[PDB]
Amino acid sequence: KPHRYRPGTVALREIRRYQKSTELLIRKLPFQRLVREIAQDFKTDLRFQSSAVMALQEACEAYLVGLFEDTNLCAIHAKRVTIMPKDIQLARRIRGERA
Amino acid sequence: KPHRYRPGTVALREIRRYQKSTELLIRKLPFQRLVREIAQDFKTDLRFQSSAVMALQEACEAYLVGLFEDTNLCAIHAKRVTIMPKDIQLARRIRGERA
Amino acid sequence: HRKVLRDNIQGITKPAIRRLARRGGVKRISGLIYEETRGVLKVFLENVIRDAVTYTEHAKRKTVTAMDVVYALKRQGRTLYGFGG
Amino acid sequence: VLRDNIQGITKPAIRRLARRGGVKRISGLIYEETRGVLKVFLENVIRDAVTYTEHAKRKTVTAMDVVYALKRQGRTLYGFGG
Amino acid sequence: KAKTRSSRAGLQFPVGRVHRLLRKGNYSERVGAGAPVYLAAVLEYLTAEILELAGNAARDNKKTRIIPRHLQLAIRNDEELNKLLGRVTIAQGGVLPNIQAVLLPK
Amino acid sequence: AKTRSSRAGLQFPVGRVHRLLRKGNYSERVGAGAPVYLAAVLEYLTAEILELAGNAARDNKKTRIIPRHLQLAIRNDEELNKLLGRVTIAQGGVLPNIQAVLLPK
Amino acid sequence: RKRSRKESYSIYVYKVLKQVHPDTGISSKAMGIMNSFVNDIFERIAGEASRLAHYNKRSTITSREIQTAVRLLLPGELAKHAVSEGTKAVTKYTSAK
Amino acid sequence: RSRKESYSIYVYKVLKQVHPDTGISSKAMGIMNSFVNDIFERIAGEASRLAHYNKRSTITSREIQTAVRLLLPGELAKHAVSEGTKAVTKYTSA
DNA sequence: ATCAATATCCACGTGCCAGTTATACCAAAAGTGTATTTGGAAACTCCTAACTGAAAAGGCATGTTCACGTGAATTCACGTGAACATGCCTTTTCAGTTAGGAGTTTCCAAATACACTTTTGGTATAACTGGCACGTGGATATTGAT
DNA sequence: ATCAATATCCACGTGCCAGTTATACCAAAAGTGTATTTGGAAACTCCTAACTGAAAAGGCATGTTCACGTGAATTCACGTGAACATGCCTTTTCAGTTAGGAGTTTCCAAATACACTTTTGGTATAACTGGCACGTGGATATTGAT
Ligand SMILES: [Mn+2]
Ligand SMILES: [Mn+2]
Ligand SMILES: [Mn+2]
Ligand SMILES: [Mn+2]
Repeated sequence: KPHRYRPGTVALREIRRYQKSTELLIRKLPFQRLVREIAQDFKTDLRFQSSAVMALQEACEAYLVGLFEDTNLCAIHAKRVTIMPKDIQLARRIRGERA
Repeated sequence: KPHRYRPGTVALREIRRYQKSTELLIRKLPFQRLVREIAQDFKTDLRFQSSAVMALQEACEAYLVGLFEDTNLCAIHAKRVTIMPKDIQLARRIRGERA
Repeated sequence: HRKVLRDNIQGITKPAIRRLARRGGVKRISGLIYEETRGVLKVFLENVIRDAVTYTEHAKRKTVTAMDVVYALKRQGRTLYGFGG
Repeated sequence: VLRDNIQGITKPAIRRLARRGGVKRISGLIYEETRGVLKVFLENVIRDAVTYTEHAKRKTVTAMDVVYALKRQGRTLYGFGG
Repeated sequence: KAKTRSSRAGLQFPVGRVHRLLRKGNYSERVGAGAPVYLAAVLEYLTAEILELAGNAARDNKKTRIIPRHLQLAIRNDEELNKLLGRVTIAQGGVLPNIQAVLLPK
Repeated sequence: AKTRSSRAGLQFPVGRVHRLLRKGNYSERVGAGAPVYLAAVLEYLTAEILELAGNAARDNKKTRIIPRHLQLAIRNDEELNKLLGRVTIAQGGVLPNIQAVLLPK
Repeated sequence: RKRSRKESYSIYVYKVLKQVHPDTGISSKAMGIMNSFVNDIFERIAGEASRLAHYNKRSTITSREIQTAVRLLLPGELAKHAVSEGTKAVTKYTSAK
Repeated sequence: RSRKESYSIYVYKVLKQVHPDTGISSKAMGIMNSFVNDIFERIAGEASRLAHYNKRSTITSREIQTAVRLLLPGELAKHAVSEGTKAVTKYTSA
């Protein structure tokens, strides 16, 4: 009796939903802590303009969404639909980041 | 009577032979004529230093060799050993040259 | 006077990583992906922040400014619009 | 015998490039794909080098023109002056 | 009567300001009068080309005001503007809707 | 009467590096500490490459450094390879690398 | 004390917008993007012009240098129209003096 | 009536300082000539932008140092800053 | 496993050219010494915005259950690159004639450089409103069970 | 095909803040006009090195045989998606504290600017030689068929 969408239907629903929007997908407060932690353990007693954290979060999510696109291509190239860590490693190798 | 190496051994022999050496692999004159044809379609009656043609041969061979390295990785990523046109097209799309 | 900071890469939760992959057009995600994603995000964040702070030190400042972040990203080849020139 | 200049890049030459790249097996359709890529690369570089040549009011493309052109594409090259 | 150099060259961008930043930026020791005019005309044209394609995207979304999403749709859908800004990221831009065909059902 | 290069303990020409800073439009003024500092960094980096390249020349039982030796010195040192990852060495060649899955047996 | 004047291209982006879309406004975020675009394109062109005059041992950046920089930096059709708009503004500037 | 500058003299001197029994071919010498010019350009350029970002009119040894940190990876940065500061102190006292 | 065909180092000797060496000018820098100008380090104070906190709410994160469809494993047939021998034509290696690179020099249109006047752009406060976010129910499209 | 269950598209109605407008202040640029400096277009002439031509060498094209890697097909275990119950941690809005960014002023150590002196780096002709390309025989390694 209970209604269950088949595995993949809600995935494709979300892909359309999240590709239509522009708001940030990572949480604000967890991200700011992560930035302050990394900045602390490089130089102590630093303050951040609120915009500076937003700029980092903008570039970070933009970087990962692009890396996921090239990751998605690598999995599809290997006759899959599931992305795996060796896809990401291949994407970063050809890019020149991992070399 | 005739001795034949099995398919793949002569190739691995060529790989060790051509990775050990450094010389240019494209013949000079076919390449130099290819340059002048391409240069004519931009600006007529052009003369080239001998060094300028050599700099283009070093630059293009280095580009194609590094592209076959990234192409080979895509083929190995697809559980293959043969490079295919879709491998090169994936490597060029992830580098960012195409699409 | 502030609480110590540690293991904040775990704030980047599994649902948040899934959303970024959905916007990237990914349908199915292996279980091992989420740790690999955190590893990549951390290396990126370190490299841009290391350069950002370096600009802040050279200016004899204690406040990382959005321009320092923009310069940082620009010299990484990740030019960003919308936070100053 | 008549044939294009892009065919001067012979199949054994492309094969030699793949061997330096560590390739073991080469499909047949690669050879045309490689020639197309090689042309696109040469077109982009020479167009930039020629643009430098015209601005110098010269008629001889120099090694520095090509070096500056490769430098503009992100394909820096050491060993030809500058 | 004084007339600005920008009206003298029939431009909406500031030619005098573009000249100052060319000297102030240490790009060369001397700057002719043609370079600030020429460059100011190019920046104004490219600005117009992007605002044309952006406003169309804003109009297709039933909106009377351009937002960064419309600029992202404008740049990423025009091949030549997309090539000029390949290594660039638009704040609050988003991505183009694109689902790889092999992921679709049936 | 002493050149600034010997006054700084370097083999590279400090006076020339000072001239190229002025004539290169980098900024309107150049302090004298800048060309000395920059000339020191260029000499140090040059030495680091010549060292590793010389060892590569001896390991191939040669006495003269050819481009091939410089390529082997750079592509095998991690940090030099990062500094010049987007640089092509003329007459350099590639590092011998066969993917394991291509090998027989 | 009065805070310094923070220059931007907001006015001129807004003018060019009213010419092209007379009934469309722009948000401050999008205007911020446009400001980053003008300054970015400025530094690419001006920098490429600086290297151009330096490769030829010239000490002046003329409109001829800006143009060759535009040919090198802009893609095909966008470069064609840009060179056109630039030359017109230059000749018109010359004849009006 | 012509003169082409290069860095071949000093590259050869440094070569003799580290490997007194080793020569260098002309092609390898042209490669070293390109490497010195490229690394100069990157450092001088990054230093120039640093002076501009902070509204400064002078490229000082402090700028060249900050540029070295941004351009050179880890260990290469540490030893390069050291050798740079060493030569500047020696130049000032002498 | 024993072999035979093939490729692959290795030690030695050979001429040859490019590398090393040295010498002589010498203009071009580089250094010196002077007078001159100025950026920016230092004081100080102003004031923006970053940090801190409290407290309430609900938007998501967490973790479990469960089923299904994907990835990996395995088989198998056939067709396409690899290997190899052969036949030969294009590439490679050398000569002597001028296009054009590159140097020198003059000098004019064009640039900087000052002082002075003029007004355009930016900040600001007050003012304003309609574009857009949000909330709602309702009609329609899609999906999965049947 | 029929069906309900679920999500979605879309128009309507709502307050609120961001965006548009208008006023004035005004110092900060920008334009104007004079005298001043100088780069680089233009002649001209010199001279590298790029083109043309003809003759010799080994790499390219073709065709044949077959081994094996590729794609297609089939199975099955389990890991990943989907749903929900649970509740915590982020979001939201307000307030006040002060660190430190940013403005202004003063003033000196360090820069530029000339003329002048000193020598170092580059070129060139002539010279020099030993390091490396290349050839060889002969010993070992590898590869594949039996
Ligand atoms: Mn820590
Ligand atoms: Mn399957
Ligand atoms: Mn005004
Ligand atoms: Mn304080």
